[PDB]
Parts: sequence; C-alpha cells; structure tokens
Amino acid sequence: TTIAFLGLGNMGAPMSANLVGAGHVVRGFDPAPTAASGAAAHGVAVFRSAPEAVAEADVVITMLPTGEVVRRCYTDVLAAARPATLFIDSSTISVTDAREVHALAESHGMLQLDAPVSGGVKGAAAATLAFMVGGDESTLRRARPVLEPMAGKIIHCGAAGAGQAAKVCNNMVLAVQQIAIAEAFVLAEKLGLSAQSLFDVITGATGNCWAVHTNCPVPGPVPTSPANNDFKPGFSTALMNKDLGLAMDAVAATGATAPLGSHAADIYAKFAADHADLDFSAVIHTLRARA
Amino acid sequence: MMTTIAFLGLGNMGAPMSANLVGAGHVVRGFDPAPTAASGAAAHGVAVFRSAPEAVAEADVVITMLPTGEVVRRCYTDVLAAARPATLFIDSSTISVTDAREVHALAESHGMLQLDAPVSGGVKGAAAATLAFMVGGDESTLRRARPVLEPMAGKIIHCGAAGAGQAAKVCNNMVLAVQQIAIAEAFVLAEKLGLSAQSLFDVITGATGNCWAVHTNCPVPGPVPTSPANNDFKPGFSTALMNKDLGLAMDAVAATGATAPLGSHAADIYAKFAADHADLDFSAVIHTLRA
Ligand SMILES: C[C@@H](CCC(=O)O)C(=O)O
Ligand SMILES: C[C@@H](CCC(=O)O)C(=O)O
Repeated sequence: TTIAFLGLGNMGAPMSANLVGAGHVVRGFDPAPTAASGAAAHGVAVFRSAPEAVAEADVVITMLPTGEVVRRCYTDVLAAARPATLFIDSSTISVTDAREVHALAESHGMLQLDAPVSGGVKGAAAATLAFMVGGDESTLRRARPVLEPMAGKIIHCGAAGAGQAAKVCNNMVLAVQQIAIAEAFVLAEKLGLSAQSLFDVITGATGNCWAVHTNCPVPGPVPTSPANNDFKPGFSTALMNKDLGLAMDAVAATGATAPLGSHAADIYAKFAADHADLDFSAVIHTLRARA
Repeated sequence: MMTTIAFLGLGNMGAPMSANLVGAGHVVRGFDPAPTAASGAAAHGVAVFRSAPEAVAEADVVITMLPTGEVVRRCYTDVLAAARPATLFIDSSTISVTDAREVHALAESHGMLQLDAPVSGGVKGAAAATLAFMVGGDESTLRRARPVLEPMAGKIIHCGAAGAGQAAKVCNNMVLAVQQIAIAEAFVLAEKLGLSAQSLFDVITGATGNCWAVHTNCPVPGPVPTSPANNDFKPGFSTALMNKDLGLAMDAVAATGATAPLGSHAADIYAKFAADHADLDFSAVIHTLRA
C-alpha cells in the first residue's frame, strides 16, 4: 500500500513514521521545510506539491489545521488521485466541513472517511491514538490495516461526520468536567477539606472522572498529573480552546442549547489568551478572574 | 458490640436505617414527630417514644436523620441536656458545612461526642445497608462509632475534622450536577448533529468524558436500560434532592467566597427545573435542552 500523507506537522510526522515502520510506502507533502525534512529523515518521500504526492497513492491521509485548508487540499488533489483512492481525513474540523469534503471526495469516485484522533503527539508517537471514524463500514474495513499501526483504538461512530461529532461532544464534556473538578478542589480547600481527602471521596463516588483520577489539578494525589510538573501538557489549553471553538460552531449550526459547554468555552478562550501553553487543568488557577 | 441507639428522624431514610440496626441486634429508641413515620419504624422493631428527649435519655448513641440544618439545630437544643454525658451524637442529615460545625460545637459544649456523617445511596441504599457514610470529626470518635455505622453501610470514609463529611458530599454532588447537565447537552447536540445516542454513549464511556452520569444515569433511553430515562424519569435521585444539595453548595460558596462558575450555573438551572419537575430524576434536566 502506497500512502500520501498531506500534513507532516507535530501529529502527521510521527503518524507517518509509524506507517513507514509498518511496511507502507509513504509519500508526503508539507509546506514547512523543517517538517518535510524531518519526515524524509524517517523514510517519507516528500514532494514539492500535494498533487504530486497523491499521484501514485492508494490512500491519502490529511492532517491539517482547518476545514478551509482541508477543503482547498481536496480540490487541489482530487483530479490527480486515481479512481477509488481511499481518502482519510484525520484533521479536527467541523462536522459541516467534514461532510462537505466527504461529499466532494465521493463525487470523484473516491472512498472517504473522517477519522479525527485523540491522544496528542505522545499518542501519535507511541502509536496509541484513538480514531473516531465516520463513514461506510465497508470503507472502514478497507482502511483498517492503514489505521492499525497508528492506533490503540478505532471506533466506528456512524455516517460521514460522526467521527468529528463524537470527538467534539466528548471534548466539550471533558472541558466542563475539568472546570468542575477544579472548582471542587478550590471549594474544598476553602472549607478546610484536604485535597487527598476530597480526591479519595470523589474517586470512590459519583463525581469520578478522568479529569480527577488522571488529571488531578492539585499536586499530590496523582503524582503523574500536570499539576505536579508546572502544568506541562498533557493537553494544552490552546488545543482545548480549539476543540471548544468547534463545539461552539456545531452548537451555532444546529441551534442547540448548551449552557455549560458554552460557559466552559468562554472560560477557556479567556484562559488561552494568557496560558495557551499550559495543560488545560491549569484552569484551576484562573477561577478568580471570573468573580 | 450491642448498643442502645436513639434514632431521631424515621422518614424514608431513617426508617430503613433503623431497621438494619434492629436486625444487627441493637436496641433502637426512636422518635419522629410524624406519627406515620414512627408507626412504620415500630413495625420493624424500633421502640418509639413520646418525645425526643425521652428517646435519648437512656442511649449510648444518638443518630439524627433530619431535613435541614435548622431542624438539626432545634433538635440538638431540645435534647442535648437530656442525654447522658459523653453520649455519641451522629448527624447523618445533609446540611450546610456552617450548620454542621455550629451543631458540632453545640454538642461538644454539652459534653457530647459528635460526628457529621451524611450519606449517599438514597432509600435503596438505606434498605440494602450499602450507604456511603462520609464522616467528619475525631479519628477516635469514628473508631467508637464504627460498630454502629457498619450495619447500615457499604462504605465509611473519614473525611477530616468536623464539617468535612458535609464538605466532601457537597463538593462531589456539585460536580455531579454539572456532569449530568453536560452529558445531557452532549446527547442533545449529538442528536442534532445526526450522531446516534448509542454511538455517543459508546464513545464517551470509552473516552475521557466517562462518568456515572452517562455510564449509570444515561439520560436517553436505550443505552443503559436500568437508567431513569427508560422509566419515565422516576427517581433515582430526584430533582428536589439535587436542588437541595446544590443550595447547600451555593451556601458553602457564599460562606467561603469561592468562585464556582459552572457549579453556580448548574445551581441556577436546577433551581428553575425544580419549580415544575421536582418529582423527576435529576437526569430529566435533558428536557430543558430540547424544543
Ligand atoms: C488494538 C488496535 C489495533 C491497532 C494496532 O495494531 O495498533 C485496534 O483494534 O484499534
Ligand atoms: C461499610 C462497612 C461494612 C458494613 C456492611 O457491609 O454493611 C465497612 O466495610 O467499613
């Protein structure tokens, strides 16, 4: 299998290296020379343009920053692709954008999946990413051997756009939980309840969630959590702010009522203006900006 | 060891609690000013008395299960002088941290040992003797109390000094309320995006957003057939009771000057929903997010 990998950034570069490492022929394009060089150093044949990268490919993977860039990449490359090429978009983009590019691809006789990922650079490098997939089950079956060497988990979420929708809905919940957990630890401290004691209660009770059992925003109860390491990501505020922007687009596009998610979105947008580089659990320290 | 216990408050939690004490071979002296509650308790072996002070006069331990801080205060005022010195008072009511510490001090000024030990698990937990007790006060007092708590309890956790039981409970329940709303928002958003309830369930429960509000209390019928959504939102944990705890959380916020943006937002949402739907499981808040 020959794979064209379009976007060789902080996620794309290690993903593509795992593909090389699993026996695929990987062709590549990135507009940053430092990204393209890094990738050629691990065996990707890099080309000057995306249409050239796509020319001989059975599978085309995108890992790009916005729906607008993904769309312009599709219209740039679709005529260069061979028929029945399989397109996998692993970018995190809106549901609307996902569905538009899916339809554009299939109109050219291609097969297309949305497959955005969770796990970050660390997951990408360790080949433990979780892919949330939208599209036809038979297209996913065909893609499975390409995805497997990048992935710890591959979940079929439904028809085109479902992958994007599942990730966005999970991350909106996550954001709300990280804030609620933070509020809880600060309230407890002002009530004279120790952090270990609250941790022991909540983790054994109905309030338990990853935001506390793994991402505990106070130092001590979970020695590996970002709070014990100057809030080094982990999952940056910048990235969480990005996901919540997409959740707010989805909310606006559907007319949905999402009071806590929208509140969380405003909290993180404001926090990202100052602390975009910190793990999102660092929000515990911005609560008095609220009043 | 077998002990004489006065049980003040024989309502839908106190009655089954008192029944389990009788089953464990304790002599239980009960009082409740609602004769119907008292009659039900007598049927399961509680010796019912004409007045609270009479019930406490010959008791080694006095348990209160009462609706509010004010009723606890009034009860302690009415009975502390009647109890034998160094009687152990356990308050398993859910009341404000401020109120807890006030009644704790009151009990101690009368020569009585006192713990706060509010419970979670509701009436079914009460009947099954699987309640979680979250305890505030001295280690040695809790050591004294353990034989009495065990026949009612699935978990006993020592949370810290007087008031810490109440604090731990109210922090966990605030988090729960926020999570239950956030889960509802996600499921509605999914429905509007065309993502199925089952698919969203599968994702969130396998990802970082997983929590009891989805995995046990799923607010759409289907994915968790035992959840209240499948039974006309019969509680479960009523909106009335969540609204009361949320009130207690807002009291704790106001007493400390803490900042709890989502917890306060969740309190406002539940206070509105409680005006007409006090009787429904708190998962039913999902109704407010749909047209
Ligand atoms: C466990 C994983 C297989 C992919 C792999 O080999 O990394 C999956 O089933 O998604
Ligand atoms: C919860 C208590 C045991 C009492 C029970 O099984 O009812 C304990 O294990 O501390």
